[PDB]
Amino acid sequence: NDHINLKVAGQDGSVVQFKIKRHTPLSKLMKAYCERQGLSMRQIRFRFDGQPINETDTPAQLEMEDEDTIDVFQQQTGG
Amino acid sequence: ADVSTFLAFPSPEKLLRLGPKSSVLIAQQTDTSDPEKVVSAFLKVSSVFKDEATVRMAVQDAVDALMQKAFNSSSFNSNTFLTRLLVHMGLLKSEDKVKAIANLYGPLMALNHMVQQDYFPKALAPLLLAFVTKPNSALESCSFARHSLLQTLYKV
Amino acid sequence: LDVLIVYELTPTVEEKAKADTLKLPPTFFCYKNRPDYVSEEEEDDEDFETAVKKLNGKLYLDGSE
Amino acid sequence: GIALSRLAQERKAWRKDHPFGFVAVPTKNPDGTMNLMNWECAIPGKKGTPWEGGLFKLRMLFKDDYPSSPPKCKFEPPLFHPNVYPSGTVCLSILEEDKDWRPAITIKQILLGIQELLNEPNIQDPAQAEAYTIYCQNRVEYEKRVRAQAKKFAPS
Repeated sequence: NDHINLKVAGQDGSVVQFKIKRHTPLSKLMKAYCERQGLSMRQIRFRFDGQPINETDTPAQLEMEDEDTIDVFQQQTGG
Repeated sequence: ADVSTFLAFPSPEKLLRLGPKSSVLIAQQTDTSDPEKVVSAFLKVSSVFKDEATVRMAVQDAVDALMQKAFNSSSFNSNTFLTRLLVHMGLLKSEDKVKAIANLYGPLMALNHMVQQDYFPKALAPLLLAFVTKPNSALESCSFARHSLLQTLYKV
Repeated sequence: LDVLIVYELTPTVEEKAKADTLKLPPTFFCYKNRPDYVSEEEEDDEDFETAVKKLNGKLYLDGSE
Repeated sequence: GIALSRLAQERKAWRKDHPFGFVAVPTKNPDGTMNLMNWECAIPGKKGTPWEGGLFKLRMLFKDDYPSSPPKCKFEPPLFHPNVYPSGTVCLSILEEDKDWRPAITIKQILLGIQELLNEPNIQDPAQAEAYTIYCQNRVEYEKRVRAQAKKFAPS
């Protein structure tokens, strides 16, 4: 409820920094990241601390901090 | 020739009408150093299978003639053969586009016989086991052929 | 108020135009804005095996770099 | 009409900035110029997986339509893995123009993707029988084989 800066670092090299309230679920930031970048939330996945992030999860609940980076990954499957 | 028309357009009748020499005749007529050309022949012979005995035993004997000449050839790669077989039966994806054959009954029953044979490398068995057990529409289409072959394969 | 974008890494008009022309990500050429960047001379004579040798068998970072 | 022009920029970029442990080098044309449509590549196995320590050579082949169409990627020599064809060809959705490929996907991402694929097979659709069989039969034996292969392609 004070603010953190979270960076979202894409596989394409882009970085988008969000100011987000610590008690706000990340589903909000995920949606805004997809809207900004023009992707779909099922077409990619979000990871912090190498662990996959739920929509439900909260930065404090995930024990985040300022300048803590979230990594995005392009979905892919072998065939 | 007589064989070349039977291979080009397989029918169960044309198999008998080759005569009692048909096993050798077809085995002779094919390149047994080529896994794919062996696969093409195996399926053509397979396609005419009926469980009526004089067609059955005639397919089984052409298969045994074809495979024994193939499996004893040093220029013949057994693993490449099985791979191309699974490709042509539409159980395994390939880089090349292949003709989908609708009914797997004959090929299944043929395989069921041929797996029992002593010329058959026991090494190719669990590969087969893995792709027959694996979900497929045309394998579900003949469940009894599929099941019979599976139980033969567990015995190996 | 809920979430806000304060910062995005963004290229100049020129860099983005070059990326766009080649269908590359916008931030592709931003390596040229690194303080290390030498505006380098060199032609590429270096073959695959040399590049492999130049690794010295070390495939991962140890944090000591 | 952007293929050679883009590839040239990707090779420039790669020299300044590329993922640690990875190699991407265009081959040479007869006249000594770089052939930007044919690159020799090396992917390290992911750390903390049975792939760790291996440096796996991959050939990346482009065409005029790049980047409307992705390169074809071929492991040389072919690798034991459910999604690698016997030819060495890698089969991955982002390498498929009709599914996950986007022109904005770079050679870096392709190489990072092929890496991700190594320890995350899709076994519903194997490109090869051999590795599908072992994986599904005995998973511990599967990883044992992977560890062995990684050791064999460990550098020097």
